[PDB]
Amino acid sequence: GSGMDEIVKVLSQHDRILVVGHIMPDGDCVSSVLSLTLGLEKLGKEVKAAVDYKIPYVFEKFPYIDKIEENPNFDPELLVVVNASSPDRIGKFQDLLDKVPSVVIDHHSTNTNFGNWNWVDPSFAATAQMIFRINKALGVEYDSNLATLNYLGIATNTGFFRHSNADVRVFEDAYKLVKMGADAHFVAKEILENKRFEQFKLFAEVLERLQLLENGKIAYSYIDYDTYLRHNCTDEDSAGFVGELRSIRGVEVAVLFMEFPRGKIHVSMRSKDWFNVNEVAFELGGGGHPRAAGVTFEGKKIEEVIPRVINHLLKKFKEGVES
Ligand SMILES: [Cl-]
Ligand SMILES: [Cl-]
Repeated sequence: GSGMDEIVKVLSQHDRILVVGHIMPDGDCVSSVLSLTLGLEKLGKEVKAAVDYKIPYVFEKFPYIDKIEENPNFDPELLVVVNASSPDRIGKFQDLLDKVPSVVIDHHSTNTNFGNWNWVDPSFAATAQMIFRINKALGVEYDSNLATLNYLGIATNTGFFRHSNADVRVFEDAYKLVKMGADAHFVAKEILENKRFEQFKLFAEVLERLQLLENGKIAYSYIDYDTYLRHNCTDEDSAGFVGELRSIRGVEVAVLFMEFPRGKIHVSMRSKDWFNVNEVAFELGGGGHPRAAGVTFEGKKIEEVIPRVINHLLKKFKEGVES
């Protein structure tokens, strides 16, 4: 599809821009939305930012977080959708795709290329890294606030420099941003040192349901909808739980099944050394990365999804072991 140079040209040609992120926004969504919005505003453009979803509490102290609106009153010339793989992921703003020329910028290999112009590069760990390069190509100069906001998505999507994607390019980008004043400690404190007591109790439920398979190489658990309700939690509160299960010594693949809301089952998969969970996810209707992937089902009992997913995982695991 289009490369960065074409996207930079299109952005340079329009001065009234609506930047839209996806529902259930994460660090890379917030980082990409705000870094692009503020970068474009430094070029003098009139820019609003929007997400059709509540912003998670861990973002509440971030500079300019209030710039992300739920109901922008705005007549944009250009819609720029960041970090969203498909039109359904941007909620009510998908209606604008029929009316406003659109740019898509994303790192997800599952992106449906739904914009008029699309720059999709799955070699980046974070869409925020693509925004960083676009801002530089446009001539934007960062201050510490913009550096912090752009650092956020690189940090969150690499697990704060822990996952397999924490490579030279990630460390180069992070060093550049920290040199420009990015507050790495602030970002870690707000994202990671903000636990609710209810989250400890919710993870205790996960451990109570934990099952090991294949001589300890596979671990899985689940959170049904009533269990979220019992602890005054949503699927916001189980973020990172599946990584805790992968962190068990000897576990190669961890899987967590999450029902929220009723009958919506999200399956999060993580692997350690060799098992390609993106292949298992894709075969089930989802996708992702070799070490972290997922799939989402609508209209199914958690009791039906769990054994079907575990069955396919076990068959793929046995096939993988046989060299
Ligand atoms: Cl990775
Ligand atoms: Cl995780």
